[PDB]
Amino acid sequence: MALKRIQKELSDLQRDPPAHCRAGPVGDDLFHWQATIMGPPDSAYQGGVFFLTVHFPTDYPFKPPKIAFTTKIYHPNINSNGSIKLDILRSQWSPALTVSKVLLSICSLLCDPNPDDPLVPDIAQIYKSDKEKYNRHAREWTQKYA
Amino acid sequence: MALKRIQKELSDLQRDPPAHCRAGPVGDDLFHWQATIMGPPDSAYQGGVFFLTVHFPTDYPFKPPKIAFTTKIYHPNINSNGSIKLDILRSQWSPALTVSKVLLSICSLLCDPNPDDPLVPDIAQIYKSDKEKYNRHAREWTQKY
Amino acid sequence: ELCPLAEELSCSICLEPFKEPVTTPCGHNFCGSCLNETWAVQGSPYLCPQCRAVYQARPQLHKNTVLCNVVEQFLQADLA
Amino acid sequence: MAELCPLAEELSCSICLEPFKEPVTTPCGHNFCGSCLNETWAVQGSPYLCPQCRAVYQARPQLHKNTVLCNVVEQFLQA
Amino acid sequence: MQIFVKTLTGKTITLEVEPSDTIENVKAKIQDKEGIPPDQQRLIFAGKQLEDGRTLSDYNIQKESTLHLVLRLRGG
Amino acid sequence: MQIFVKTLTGKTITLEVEPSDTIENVKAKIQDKEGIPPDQQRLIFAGKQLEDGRTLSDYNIQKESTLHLVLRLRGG
Ligand SMILES: [Zn+2]
Ligand SMILES: [Zn+2]
Ligand SMILES: [Zn+2]
Ligand SMILES: [Zn+2]
Repeated sequence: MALKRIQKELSDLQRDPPAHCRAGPVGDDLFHWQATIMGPPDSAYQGGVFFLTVHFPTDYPFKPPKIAFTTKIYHPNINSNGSIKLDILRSQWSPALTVSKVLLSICSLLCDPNPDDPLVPDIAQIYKSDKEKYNRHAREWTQKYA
Repeated sequence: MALKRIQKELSDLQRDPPAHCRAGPVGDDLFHWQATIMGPPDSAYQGGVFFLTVHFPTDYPFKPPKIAFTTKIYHPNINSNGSIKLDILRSQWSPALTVSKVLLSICSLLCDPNPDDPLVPDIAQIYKSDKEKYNRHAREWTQKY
Repeated sequence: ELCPLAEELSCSICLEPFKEPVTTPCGHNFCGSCLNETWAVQGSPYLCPQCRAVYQARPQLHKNTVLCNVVEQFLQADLA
Repeated sequence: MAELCPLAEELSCSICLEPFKEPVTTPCGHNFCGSCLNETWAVQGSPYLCPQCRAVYQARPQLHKNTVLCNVVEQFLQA
Repeated sequence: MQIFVKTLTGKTITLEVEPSDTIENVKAKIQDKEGIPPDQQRLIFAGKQLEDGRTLSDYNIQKESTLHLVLRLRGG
Repeated sequence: MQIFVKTLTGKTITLEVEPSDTIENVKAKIQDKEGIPPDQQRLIFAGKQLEDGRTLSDYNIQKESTLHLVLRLRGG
């Protein structure tokens, strides 16, 4: 049953705050959370603070949670609606994964995108033909959060 | 390694004292054992004491030990040479079996023979056609040994 | 004093001590219910939750009785 | 530390009669030392049978060591 | 009613049964604890094997008795 | 020089390594303790993944550092 797993993840998350994120529910419903992750230290997302939404299904953790950015981010695998096209959030999901592990997995996605099968084609095209222009665009978007 | 497995079996067998089963090396060769099993109560073998010899192979426990009777016994699956035709002593052997379990298995075979695929055909025939005379014959050999 | 043993006997799916655990051929343990519920909501290749080992047919697994007895003895030590 | 004394018999292999050495678990749920089970099945080819329940395996099962069970045996021996 | 069963590995387990329970019912409870199917079990008491379909009372098995478990054998 | 690996289940294990050892060597030691193949391991340090072929000195990983283990992933 889903609620118990969510409760224990939250209590372990409160007992020890991981350095890479901060997560917690929005109100009374623990099936809806708000998370915030920090950008990698040596990248185009330095010092950035990115907010995300976590929505747990009723059959969690046997089905993956729906996770989407609310902060705007320049990335080939994250569209303007904040949707994240990532394998561990669909077919490659494992019930042994925790929200802390997924958020940390999303952190490593920022500096390791897949421009060959992208969610935003024009951003991936810039990444392949001019990575310097890509870095400045991502650096600029982190300063603006828009 | 076989010798450590044999020593651990004997060590547990000294705190085991299983019923109807006694075994242990008489000499200094732990690969050759002397065993005594008691005939099950309320049977043709009741009160009897049967001696057996256990010879462990070099591959023990991955190969079965060679166990044979020295006391003569009246049974369709045990011939006059003490040889025991038992499946767990051959193809149905398991490395998780110990000597205490095998001797106990042999004890339960006395009152549950297999006359249809026998080692002594004529004893099995008396068991098939006249089990009352069979029990009388087996009780006589128990007293005679 | 039984904390390293406690984490080692906790299921990676329900985050609780093992309840009738089963062991995959890849050597990973899960509650019989947790692993059954994982592979019931899907099909296709069945993947191990901890190492993603591929099983084209769903493996038929029975409960790790030794691991059951360990968890049962762990609960007694944790309660007294 | 181990507040558990009867754990010794539960952590002993049914073949070597010693604590488990890199135990593997068969699909039938029985544990053996990695070396003990491989020696059982290198000598017993053809259908491979479990030593504890005689579960039949036509093809030799590919088993990796039960890491949780290795950690329990190690914490038991270090105490 | 409490009885004891010496398992295949020499370990002793405890079962709570009744004289009405058959040998096949006992072998089912042994399967829950040890994971060996009843058709591979051979229970021994007083040097004799216990037949399936018969009850514990038929073999005069009383409280604190000790049954012994070996693997299924076949004489020849 | 000891490092720590935050395994997939949140558990922490200790590894005896050297600054010259590659990530492929580190995943081999992780495989020996957890049973997850290196191709399924994704090690994360300082928010970024650690690629095979590079050493611990290339990623500025020193004494008592903690690596984080997640499952292999790919963007889409
Ligand atoms: Zn579970
Ligand atoms: Zn696995
Ligand atoms: Zn088995
Ligand atoms: Zn062993």
